[PDB]
Amino acid sequence: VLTEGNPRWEQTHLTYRIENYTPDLPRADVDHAIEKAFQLWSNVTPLTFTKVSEGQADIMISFVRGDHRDNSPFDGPGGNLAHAFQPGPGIGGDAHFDEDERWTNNFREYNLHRVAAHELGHSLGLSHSTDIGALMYPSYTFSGDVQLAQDDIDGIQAIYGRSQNPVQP
Ligand SMILES: [Ca+2]
Ligand SMILES: [Zn+2]
Ligand SMILES: [Zn+2]
Repeated sequence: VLTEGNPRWEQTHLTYRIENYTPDLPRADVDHAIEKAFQLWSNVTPLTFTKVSEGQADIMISFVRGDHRDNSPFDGPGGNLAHAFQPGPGIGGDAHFDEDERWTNNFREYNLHRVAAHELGHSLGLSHSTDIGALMYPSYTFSGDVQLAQDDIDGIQAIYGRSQNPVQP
């Protein structure tokens, strides 16, 4: 047990990179969905996320289909719609999205941002909850706009703290 409890990120700032954009949606709209999710978490936490166009990033995001050299192949549109590894070296922190399902940004079948935000919850060590107003709810539900819940804000803030930032005149 090198780290006490679950391995938490020692740095207060993290970086991320998109390995590739699926032809499911234009990259311009995918960056907005992913960029908006990180901003929401950083908005209520002193944590910061910066996109990198080169070099290895703390969080790697990519899209894969069927079996992709992993011990958890997707079983058709059934099973989980995506998954991620625990925050750690090697494949740890990586997050894959099932490109077999059709991703959308409206009342369609599913919202890509809702699933992306859920993956971040697991990456930050956040667990599911019985609060229907929480995005990490086990059952998928259309809530329209995606916003964090007080239960989730207090949870991530308790681990790190409040986003205090005394600005000078
Ligand atoms: Ca699936
Ligand atoms: Zn995968
Ligand atoms: Zn989950």
